[PDB]
Amino acid sequence: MGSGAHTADPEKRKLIQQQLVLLLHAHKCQRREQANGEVRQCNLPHCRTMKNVLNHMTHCQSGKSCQVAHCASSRQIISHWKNCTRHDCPVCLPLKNAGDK
Amino acid sequence: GSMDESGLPQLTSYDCEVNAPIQGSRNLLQGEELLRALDQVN
Ligand SMILES: [Zn+2]
Ligand SMILES: [Zn+2]
Ligand SMILES: [Zn+2]
Repeated sequence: MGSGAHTADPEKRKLIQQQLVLLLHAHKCQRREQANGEVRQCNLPHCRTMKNVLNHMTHCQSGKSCQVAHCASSRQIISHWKNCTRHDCPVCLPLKNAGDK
Repeated sequence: GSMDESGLPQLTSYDCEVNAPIQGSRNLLQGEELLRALDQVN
């Protein structure tokens, strides 16, 4: 077992959203160039970086025990999102408040 | 010592699980499935 303190800081939830948004971005960002043919590298260090981290994960069958932080970490981010169903998603809520129609 | 460098604010497997866990049992999307899955808006 870890420390056994059960930490939890909401102030970070903001950083989790950006990473979820940039990943969401980078996801479509790479699909936006294909529509406009050969396009330049959009001015966004986040996207470009994710595009790089994304290429990694695609070959990071290890996950969690890999050699990249943004790899394993990013794997849990997107993983949670989709796998998230019937819960109190604190990240998916603010990003896409959808549950109580 | 493994002192990997990185500029992009990285997070620990815990910082993610705590803020947003998968609820046990690894998720379906990982590598190529992540792109095929991530593209499942609604
Ligand atoms: Zn971009
Ligand atoms: Zn990796
Ligand atoms: Zn969620």
